Amino acid sequence: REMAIELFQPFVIHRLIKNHSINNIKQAKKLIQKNDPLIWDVLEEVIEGHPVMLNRAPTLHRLGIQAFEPILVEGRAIQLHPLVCPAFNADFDGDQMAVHVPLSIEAQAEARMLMLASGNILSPATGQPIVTPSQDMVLGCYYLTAENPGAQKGAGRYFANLEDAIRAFEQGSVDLHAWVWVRFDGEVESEGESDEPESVVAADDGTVTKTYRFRRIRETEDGQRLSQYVKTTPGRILFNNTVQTALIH
Amino acid sequence: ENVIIGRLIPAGTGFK
Amino acid sequence: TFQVECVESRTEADQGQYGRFSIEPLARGQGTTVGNALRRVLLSNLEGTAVTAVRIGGVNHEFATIPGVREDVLDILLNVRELVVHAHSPQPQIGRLRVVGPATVTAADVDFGPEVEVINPNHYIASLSEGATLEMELKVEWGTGYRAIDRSHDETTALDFLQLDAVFMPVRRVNYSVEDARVGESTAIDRLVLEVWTNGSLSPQEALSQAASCLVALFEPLKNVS
Amino acid sequence: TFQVECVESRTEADQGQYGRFSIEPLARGQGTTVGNALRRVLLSNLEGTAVTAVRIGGVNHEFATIPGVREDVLDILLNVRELVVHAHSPQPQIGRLRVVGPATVTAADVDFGPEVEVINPNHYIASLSEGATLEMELKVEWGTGYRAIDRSHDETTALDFLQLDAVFMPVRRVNYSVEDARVGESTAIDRLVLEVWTNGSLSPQEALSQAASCLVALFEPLKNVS
Amino acid sequence: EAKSAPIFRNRVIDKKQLKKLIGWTFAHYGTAKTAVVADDLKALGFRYATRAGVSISIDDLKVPGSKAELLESAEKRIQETEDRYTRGEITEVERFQKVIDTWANTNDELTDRVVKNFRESDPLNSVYMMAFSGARGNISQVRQLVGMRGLMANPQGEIIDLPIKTNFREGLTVTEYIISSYGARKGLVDTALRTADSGYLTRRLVDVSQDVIIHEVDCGTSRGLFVEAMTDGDRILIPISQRLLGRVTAEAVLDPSTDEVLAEAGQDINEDLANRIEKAGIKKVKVRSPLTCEAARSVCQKCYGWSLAHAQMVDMGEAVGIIAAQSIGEPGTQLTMVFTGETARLLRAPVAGTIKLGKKARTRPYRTRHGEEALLAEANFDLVLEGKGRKETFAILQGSTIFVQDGDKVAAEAILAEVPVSRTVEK
Amino acid sequence: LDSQDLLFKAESLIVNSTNRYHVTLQIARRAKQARYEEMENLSEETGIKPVLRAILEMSDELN
Amino acid sequence: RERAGFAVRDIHPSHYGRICPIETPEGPNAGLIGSLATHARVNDYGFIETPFWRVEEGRVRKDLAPVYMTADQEDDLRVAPGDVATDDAGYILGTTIPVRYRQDFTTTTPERVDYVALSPVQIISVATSLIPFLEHDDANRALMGSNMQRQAVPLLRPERPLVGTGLEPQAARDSGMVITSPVDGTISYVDATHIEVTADTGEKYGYALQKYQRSNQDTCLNQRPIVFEGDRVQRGQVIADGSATEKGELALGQNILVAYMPWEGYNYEDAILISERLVYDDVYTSIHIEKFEIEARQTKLGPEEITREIPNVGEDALRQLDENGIIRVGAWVESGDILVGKVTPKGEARDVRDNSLRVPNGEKGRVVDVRLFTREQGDELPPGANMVVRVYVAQKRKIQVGDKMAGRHGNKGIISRILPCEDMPYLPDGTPLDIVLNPLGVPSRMNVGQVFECMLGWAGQLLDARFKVTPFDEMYGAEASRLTVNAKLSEAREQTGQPWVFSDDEPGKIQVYDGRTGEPFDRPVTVGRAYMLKLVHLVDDKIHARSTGPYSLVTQQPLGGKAQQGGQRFGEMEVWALEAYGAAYILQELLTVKSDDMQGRNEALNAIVKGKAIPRPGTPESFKVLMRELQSL
RNA sequence: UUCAAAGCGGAGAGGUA
Ligand SMILES: [Mg+2]
Ligand SMILES: [Zn+2]
Repeated sequence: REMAIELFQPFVIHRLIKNHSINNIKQAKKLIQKNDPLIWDVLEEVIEGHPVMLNRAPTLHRLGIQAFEPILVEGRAIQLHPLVCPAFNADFDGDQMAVHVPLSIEAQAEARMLMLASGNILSPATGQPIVTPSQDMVLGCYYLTAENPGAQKGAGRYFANLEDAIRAFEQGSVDLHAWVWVRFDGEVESEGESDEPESVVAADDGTVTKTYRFRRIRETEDGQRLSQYVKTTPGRILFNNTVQTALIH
Repeated sequence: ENVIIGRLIPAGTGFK
Repeated sequence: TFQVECVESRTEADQGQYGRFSIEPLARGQGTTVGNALRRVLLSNLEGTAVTAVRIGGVNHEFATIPGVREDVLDILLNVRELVVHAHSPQPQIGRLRVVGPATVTAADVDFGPEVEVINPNHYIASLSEGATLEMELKVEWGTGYRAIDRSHDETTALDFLQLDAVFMPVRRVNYSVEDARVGESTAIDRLVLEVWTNGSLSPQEALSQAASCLVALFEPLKNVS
Repeated sequence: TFQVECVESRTEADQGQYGRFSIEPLARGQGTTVGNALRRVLLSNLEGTAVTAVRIGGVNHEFATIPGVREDVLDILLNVRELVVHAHSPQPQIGRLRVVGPATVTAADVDFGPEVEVINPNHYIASLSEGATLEMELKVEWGTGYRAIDRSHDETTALDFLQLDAVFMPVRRVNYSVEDARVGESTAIDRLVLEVWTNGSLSPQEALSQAASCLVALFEPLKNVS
Repeated sequence: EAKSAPIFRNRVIDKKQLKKLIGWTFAHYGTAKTAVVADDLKALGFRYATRAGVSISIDDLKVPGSKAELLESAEKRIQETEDRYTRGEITEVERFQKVIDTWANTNDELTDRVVKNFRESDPLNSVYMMAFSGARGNISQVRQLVGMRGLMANPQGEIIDLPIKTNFREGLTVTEYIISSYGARKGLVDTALRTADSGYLTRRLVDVSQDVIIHEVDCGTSRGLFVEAMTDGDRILIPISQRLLGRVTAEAVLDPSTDEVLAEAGQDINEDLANRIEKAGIKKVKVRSPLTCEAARSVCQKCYGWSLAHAQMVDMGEAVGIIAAQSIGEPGTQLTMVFTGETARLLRAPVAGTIKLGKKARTRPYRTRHGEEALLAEANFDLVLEGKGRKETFAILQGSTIFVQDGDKVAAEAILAEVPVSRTVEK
Repeated sequence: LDSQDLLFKAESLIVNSTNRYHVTLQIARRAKQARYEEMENLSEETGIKPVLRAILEMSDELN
Repeated sequence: RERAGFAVRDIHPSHYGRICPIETPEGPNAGLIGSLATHARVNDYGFIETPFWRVEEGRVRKDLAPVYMTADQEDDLRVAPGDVATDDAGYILGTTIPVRYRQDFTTTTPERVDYVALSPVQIISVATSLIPFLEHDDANRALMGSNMQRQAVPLLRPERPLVGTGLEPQAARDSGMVITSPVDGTISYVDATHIEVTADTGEKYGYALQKYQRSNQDTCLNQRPIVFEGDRVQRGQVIADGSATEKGELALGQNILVAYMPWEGYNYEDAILISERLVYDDVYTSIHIEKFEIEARQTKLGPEEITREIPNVGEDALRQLDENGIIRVGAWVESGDILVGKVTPKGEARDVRDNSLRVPNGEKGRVVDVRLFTREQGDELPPGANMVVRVYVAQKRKIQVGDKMAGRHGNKGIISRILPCEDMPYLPDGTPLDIVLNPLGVPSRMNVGQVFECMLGWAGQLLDARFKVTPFDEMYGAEASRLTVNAKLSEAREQTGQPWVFSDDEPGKIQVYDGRTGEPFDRPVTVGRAYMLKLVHLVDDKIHARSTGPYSLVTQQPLGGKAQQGGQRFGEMEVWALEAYGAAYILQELLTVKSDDMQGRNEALNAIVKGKAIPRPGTPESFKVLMRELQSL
């Protein structure tokens, strides 16, 4: 809050003159100097929708300068999103950053439309992605989605859809690493899979229930599929439900 | 050379 | 001294209910206390009704398929386990189903007594096709939380009545968040936003009231004695 | 339903106090919610009393020294700040100290009015030589939490008063643990054990009662307003 | 930018899977959904890495229990070598080679044992979990914590025949600390001095190629180069599909099985088409390039092709020279730049039988890099030896060195031969 | 009105364009024209900033 | 600098025991500045020497005046290291012994060695000798820790380490701030500024103590007494100590409870999460003193007078002046406050102008000294000057978000969050932690010694013991450090009576709960006592901003510098980055309107304030300056 | 009617990322 009141002074003065009719520029400057409570109320609405450019010292490629939208914080340090550190090559052990603001309409529109940090997915040297979970998020995903021979309370329980399994895990009744059967009509991709069908039981009425290592497809006589079940883990259900919910919403 | 004088560079949004 | 307001209030695809509340102004750190204490009680300590036992006629053993029905025992048992019912009595009831003909069987076909009401009147249970008869019998009980039987899976055959793992939860999901409402240069002020998802048996305002009623009586006896 | 009793009580050499309480029977997971709500309210939301300002005769800043005294002003302000004191009236009080000659000034030399009382009359405050005197005035106040000095109290009425960062925390440690108290059939009942350490300003029973009364007033507006 | 349902990934999720998922989301849904998905994954990982309680201790640093016997065997071999040297049987340039090779092979065996021990006893070990998942660790760093530091080098390029046989868990001695400090200082000064060279190179690159801006749409040519995979003889290093993405074809390609066309003239190649070309044979594709385009003092839009940051054809008035210079110059500071071990292959017969070599292969007496004498072979011949129950079908290679001659008794896992796996003879 | 909605709208404007550097100029021209025409002392929805207003209007015209 | 190359910055085998191989700078000065080792000394020719003990028939003669030898002398001898073990300070044990012969490492039978080094720490310097469990650390992190130990700040109440190394009392006796009694007598008078000790009929000894002075880097230089009146005192006993020493020995940091685990993203990539107890308990607070100066000179127009009759000022801004124009001792000064009032005789009625000195923006504190000097009083002054006034201002600083913290083993960090004490994780007895550190930073950098230090500090706190361990401690056993730490922890568990202190399944780990929900974490974590330091890099001295200020004279570009409202430089690498984006309007606005377009600056500012559009720029002034300079050639 | 009194260049040494 101590840098914004200095970098954004002319816009604050203009807003003070137009709304909350003050008088002249000298009175506005005296009001800023006196630290009136109205100053921060004006500044908060001055800075919304105004991008700002952030830069780090050895600019080695074009992703060393990027545009963000500012939020007023209390303290004397700049807060940086963890997902942009590898692009800046930043690190929180003493690094410093520089801040510039654009003034005219063309500069603002151009910073919003060409430099904003949420449209910099790929790298220009090679088309590989550049914003991926890196250090402590990959460890959490690995722990959540791994397997555990011990601590397997509630194994072998049947659930209908993924939300039921998540609700049963949230209130403690199954482990995070247990093996459970869930009902899921979709596309599956298992590791260590047996692509050849197994345990084909030709039941009555021409209904065939093929049992694989990780699926229990049940098919009608020379026809389509009737049902499918997947043997999985509650952590995997959590991971995949999170991804699907993010994509569909 | 347009940077030295202070003109619009002939690349990007200043192309035309 | 704080105020609580109901921001949004929707209704899902004919069954569920959604509610969001804002509570403010609180001290610093009281938002987490109130939110977690409400979450635990809402999710784990409210009573409800569920289907516990079911009997199906004509099971055709050595497999699990029922003649003339597209589904098998496991599918029907998972379908009937999600039925949402609401009872006005503390005593268990009994319901019957004797559909027939080439139709789609829904929750509207169950002939419960006057003391039990079905929330969703169209809940898919099965599809009877051209010459099959479906006989069912359901038992309803009272309880709390997620239950679980011991040494008994779902696709099996037990004596007469088959037991199930009931979901007595009336509340499906609860979320909470704490935001800043400082307004000035003074002591920090909290604001709590709480979202409740319900299965339709209760409105998301009776659940909050019941949780508060159960929480007040836990802390009251620790005040006037010790 | 459920009883609370006290098992142990003690008192240390600093005149602190310790207490152990046993609350039972709870209901399968209600031990943790009750215990954590109590621990969070007790350690954060209680009102106490502290010394907020002090005037020493002859000095005007904190980087000074008084001839004949073994401690500087900065080392006396850090001993006065830890003087635990309990006031009955809800007003600021002023206490007076005047010592002379070879002695060890101790908290027993501070004389407040008939309302405020000292808890540990063996607190060490400075050492004196032959021919040196100490004159002091202390101001006590009510509050909660940790209050920092703001350099806006430039009132001329309070002239030459040195200000301190005030700390009002009458409870210094809380612990709890939930045990299984299964009667024997299947009921799976709980028992909570709670330990409280105070600094002597108030008994652990009074602290527990104050916390339980704050929680009820926190959860009562949600009981039927929603 | 919709309609593509995600697949249910029923597997463990390391860093490679996360990168694959991000790439798939960008390719199918756009640039504003990828940000949302990445934020959700970040929140989930931060939440569930705290509930686990991952920590590090001293007992988490597990050393295999067979280290002592391995070191004892290595030291016995070293003593045999030095006793041979003292009696004049071998020269000085052979003792050094023998003692270097022994300690170079022992370290590989110990590393194998360490890695095998981690994955069997404690597969949820904190060090193993955080190094195998791709979060921060390595294998050259896990080696020095629970294995063995190995052979180091002088302040010059020479090699000290005294190895470091302790980890950081057990603690180095006064003598090993100095030998480590040598390399520490070398790395420090290297890092200090590389930055100026990298910066000067990048500045020169930027000034040479600043005026390359895209002004034209098409020069209308028929020239280009031939793109093929980058292979080191038997092995390939960069496949053709990775090298053919975003390019524009200068001639219609054809499947080498029939007359089915896969691309016409002047067509950019996406990932699907690159995979289709790679799978169906084909070793060379002729493409356009800035090397061969005849425009007015620049490149055109068709000869350049895709812009890799957007996965689209380049726009008009784009400064490609600055981008090329920055891309070449950015990884400049990452250019951070023991003898024959498993790069050869010893052949040990796990049988006990008489020798039936006779005089079939060309056995010329030879003195190997150590002090031993063996027979050098250049004629590829299948070894014939009476191996107890049944004979031998072993195959030698050109330039091999056989130790076993006729009239010998081979035992279980006795050294039988040495085969070079697939040239500068210095002085 | 959310920032995420603005991000999605800007992405949609970038597509259907055939040139990335030609849409920024159009947005800037529209924003300047809107702010200048606002000079009438009526304050027609002055809450929104001119660039976001131009983005919203051009997205609505996209149908 | 341009001529020194790879060969001069290396380590030579002749530096052994004479120059430290660890302590150097990083960057352009790496290898060009070095530090003398612990036992080395320079003879009268100018060559560095080092001591050795003689070995006769495999017996170390530890009673025969160690000999000092230069690099060339000890090339024909077989010299053994200082970590070899003897049985009775006599015969060397073992069958093979490492030796150095002609700058090479070999091994010989112990009847053929000639000399033995004095101590195992003979090879390192004094800063590196203060790191316990050093042989379990990498060399780069050892360099970092040794360098960072010299940037710590003296704290309000210092405290000794629990796992010191044994050299602390010797590193503090050379600064000359600790007072020891030469008497072996009695103490008769103790005061904050004076101590007196009387012998057994041997007169009196009196000492005066410095109080709240100032160092070159604006840090306090206090001195405090330890003893009480009428105390029996022996010779060589510490009587008073300085601002950075506990009783006798150095004390740069504090012992705090630490746990190794990740929080909800606040530990990410070297960030530090601390508790609120470290703020209201006055841990990690320090005193900094600054000095301001004003000069009254004489001019051809006339002399300058120091007085309180300043023009264009009201009585609301002259409260704290002493009717002579100089502020009073004990006043609280905020930013933009007059300290000394001065008027200059301008030529133009009233002919005086006001340029009195005021505190710079961002400074506050108490006035503690106003010493002043003048002529006609015996004071020497620079020519043409009448009087000099010096003012000293002090303040107390607390730890806050953005400050740098460090440990002795190379682990740096920046504080990112300060949690209230009910949110921190707590122990099975209810004690909340003080600091949470990320375990991702240990295995990739190989600081294994910090875990040893934490566990031994935990045992020492539970026993009240204060152990001391010397580096390279494995010459006595196979794994000495682990065995000692395990034995100490087991003894603490047996003495205390609490079984949760130490577990045999997971030795260094205990159970920890969540302060927000009350649920325990899935697996036990490592907790201990760590000794952490606060560095001189504070965020109050690194934040700067500018809108418009002074401009350069020749080029008319904004000035540079924090102390003169300076601007940030936009180099050419940033210009390249903006060119690669396709940006044309941001670049042109940066180059002209915001730097040196002398007429477009005012137009842009007025257009922004009035709410109109910013007009087109012109030609910047530096191009015209260059054209004039080229024409002049 | 006027503004207006606070800004200055170079050299050396050390440090942070
Ligand atoms: Mg860094
Ligand atoms: Zn071309």
